Amino acid sequence: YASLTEIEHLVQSVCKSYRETCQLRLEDLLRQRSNIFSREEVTGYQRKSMWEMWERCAHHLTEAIQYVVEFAKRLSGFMELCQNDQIVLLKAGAMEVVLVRMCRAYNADNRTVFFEGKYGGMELFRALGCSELISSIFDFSHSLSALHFSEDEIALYTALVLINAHRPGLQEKRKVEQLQYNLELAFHHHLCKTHRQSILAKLPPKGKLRSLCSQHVERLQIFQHLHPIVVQAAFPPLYKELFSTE
Amino acid sequence: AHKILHRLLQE
Ligand SMILES: CC(=O)N1CCN(c2ccc(CN(C3CCC3)S(=O)(=O)c3ccccc3)c(F)c2)CC1
Repeated sequence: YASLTEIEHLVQSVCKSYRETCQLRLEDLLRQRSNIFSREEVTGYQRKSMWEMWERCAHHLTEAIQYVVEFAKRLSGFMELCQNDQIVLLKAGAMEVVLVRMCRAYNADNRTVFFEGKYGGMELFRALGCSELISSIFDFSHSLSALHFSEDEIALYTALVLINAHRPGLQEKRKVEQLQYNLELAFHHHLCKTHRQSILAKLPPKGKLRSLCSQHVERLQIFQHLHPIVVQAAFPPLYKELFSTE
Repeated sequence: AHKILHRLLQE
């Protein structure tokens, strides 16, 4: 990339790729904000078994990750990488992208996330028995909410979360470094043109997302230990490939 | 199960 035309082509290519893989449209998510779980329904979610509640969440996460894989597949430059590196990037990146994607389905005014056709708070997930993980994610979404991301910005930031050259296990580090740079050039160019460079200093560190993914795996290992048959029998294969690591 | 990614990518 040695011209503004090219970089702006990358910006639009990446935005278009996000649009075609966003899973849930921004309009749809906003149009459902007044559709909030009643207290009878919340109490019902809390009275669900730990293992079923873990199972439902694992199913929805896995469903979300499939769209991140497709985003990655349609991402400019990704399919030209060797698959070893495609898998290294997606193993380490998928969950992270989903965590960033989740702020679109988060309402800062009441602190609720869209879950199974309605919005609900942190207390909706109390059956899981992982209060810290939940609080952390809700806070993570709350702080991304404060940046008022556009769809374009979401797309470029998530592309950069996925195309990280510092993941251990990359056989073609230099190639991934080059892609990252171009996506970074695109992201920063978009932010410059749109007078939004101020958010740069407000993006959370790489360590924050990693801390959230680390926590997710910790809590799974604790649940895995309590209900090993449910994980084998009732959890999605892709979830276990990415997180269970047996 | 496992090795789902490979299948998803090749498709
Ligand atoms: C693209 C988009 O907008 N959406 C809406 C939100 N959707 C979602 C995903 C996972 C969980 C569950 N998880 C979080 C949400 C707070 C708990 S999780 O996958 O991180 C998780 C799974 C298992 C245990 C603990 C957390 C959830 F509730 C919703 C993903 C798709």
